[PDB]
Amino acid sequence: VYSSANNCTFEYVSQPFLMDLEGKQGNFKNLREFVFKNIDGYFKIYSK
Amino acid sequence: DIQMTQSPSTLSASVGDRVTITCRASQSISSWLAWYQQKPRKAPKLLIYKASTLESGVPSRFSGSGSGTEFTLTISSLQPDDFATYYCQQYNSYSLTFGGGTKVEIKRTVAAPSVFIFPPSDEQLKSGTASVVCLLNNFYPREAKVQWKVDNALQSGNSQESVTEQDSKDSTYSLSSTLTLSKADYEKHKVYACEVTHQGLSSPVTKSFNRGE
Amino acid sequence: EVQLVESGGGLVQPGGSLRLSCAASGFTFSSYWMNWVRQAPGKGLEWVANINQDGGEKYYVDSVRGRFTISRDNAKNSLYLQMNSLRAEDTAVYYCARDPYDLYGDYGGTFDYWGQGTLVTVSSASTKGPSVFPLAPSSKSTSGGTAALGCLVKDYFPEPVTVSWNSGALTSGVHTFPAVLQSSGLYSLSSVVTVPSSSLGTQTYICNVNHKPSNTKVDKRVEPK
Repeated sequence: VYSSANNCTFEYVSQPFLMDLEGKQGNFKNLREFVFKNIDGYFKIYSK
Repeated sequence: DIQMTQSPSTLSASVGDRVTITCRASQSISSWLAWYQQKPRKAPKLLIYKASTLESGVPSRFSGSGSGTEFTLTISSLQPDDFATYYCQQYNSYSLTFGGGTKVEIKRTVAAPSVFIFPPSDEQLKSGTASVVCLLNNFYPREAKVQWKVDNALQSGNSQESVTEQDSKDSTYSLSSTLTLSKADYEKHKVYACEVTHQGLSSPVTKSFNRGE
Repeated sequence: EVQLVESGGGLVQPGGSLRLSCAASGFTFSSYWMNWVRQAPGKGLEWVANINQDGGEKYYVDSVRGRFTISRDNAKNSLYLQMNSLRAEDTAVYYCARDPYDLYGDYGGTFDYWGQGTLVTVSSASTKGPSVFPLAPSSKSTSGGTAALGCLVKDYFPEPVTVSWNSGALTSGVHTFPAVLQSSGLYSLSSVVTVPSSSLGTQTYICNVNHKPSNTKVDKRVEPK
C-alpha cells in the first residue's frame, strides 16, 4: 500500500477479527454496504 | 436464493404446432437464464444461454425469449424428436437452480389398450409369494386406470404399476400392474380379475382367470 | 469430441463414502470451471458443486457441505467428487458438466457439455440376483389373434438390469418396463412382447436377463402352458 508515512494527525486501530484470505468465487455470502461522505471536515462512515 | 417455477409441468402437442413453456423466477435473475433438454436416462443438453442465445449445434426450431423475471422457451414446429423434459436454470446467483421440468409429449390419436392378464408361475409359487401381472399395451393418452379384484373384492395397497416412455414409432404408452400376495392368500381365492378404464374404451375391459383352471 | 465419462457409481450403505470421477477430453481442461449436477429420479436435477478454473474456489449446495468435496487433477484431466456420510437421499445419477464462467454474470450460458452419468444407490440392501419367472401367454380369444408373453424379473438389487429377447433378435413390440422399488426394497420389473398366436410353438422365445452387479445371467424360455 504505502512506502512511508509523513506526519500523522490521527491513528486508529480496531478489533482482532480475521478476514477471508483465500480467493473463492460463487454465491456472494455477505453484503457490506458503506457510505462515505465528508461534511465539514467530518469523515462519516455508515455500514450494514 | 431464487426459485424457478416452470409451467406447465406437462403438455401434449401435435407435430408442427408451436409450444411455449414458461419459467418464472422468484426474483430478478436478469438475463441469467439457460434452458436444457433432457431425454429419458440421457444427460441434459444445453439449448439456450443468456435467455436467447442458441447453443452451437442446436436446432433452429428452438428459441428463447425473456424480459424481467419471466422467460419463455418456444418450439416453433414441434417434431417427434422433441419429446423430452425441458428445464430452465438461472445462473444469475448462487445457488444455481433448475425449474421443476416440463414434460412434452407428442399428441396422437386416441388408442385403446390391449389387455392381458398373467397368472403366477408354478415356479414362483414355490417361493412365498404370488405375483399377478396385468399388461396394458400400446395406448394413448397415458392416463389409464387399473383396478384389481380378487373374487370381486377391491384391492388396496397390494399393487404397483409402471409405465413405459412414449414409444419411438407408435407414440403410444404401455403399462404393467403387479398384484402381490402370499402363497397362502392366493390359494384362498378363486377369481383374479384386472379391470381397466381408459378414454379409448367405450366399456370397461376386464380380463380374468380361475385359479385352478 | 468433447467427452466426459463418469465412473465410480455403485451401491453404498448409509454412512459410506464413494468418489466418482469424470475424465474430460476435447478441450483445455485447466481453463474451465467444472460442476457436478445430480438428477434424483423422483426429484429433479439439482446442482451439487462447482470448482473455479484455478481449483481453489469451491462451492457446494448446503445439503452436501461437510460430506462432499469436489477436486480436480488438471494434469490428469480428471475431476472428482468424494462423498461422505451418504444418505439414502443422495441416491441419484451424477453428471459432470462443464460450466460457464460466473464472471459472465448476467449473460451466463449454462452447462455446455454433459457426461452420461454415474448412478449411485444408497440403500441397506445387499446385492442380489434376480429371479426370472415366465409370463405365459393367456388369452381368451381365438388364435391368430395376437398374444402377449414375457418374463418377470424379480427381487434384484441394485439397478440396472439388462433385458433382451432372442439375443437381440426380437426387438419389435417389446416393452421392458422401468423397475419399481418394492416394499422389500428390492427391484422388480417385467418385460413383455406381443406376437402372433400362430407363432406360439413355432417360434422360440427366450428372455435374456443380465444383471451385472450380481454378475448373473439368465436365459428363460417362455412357453405356453
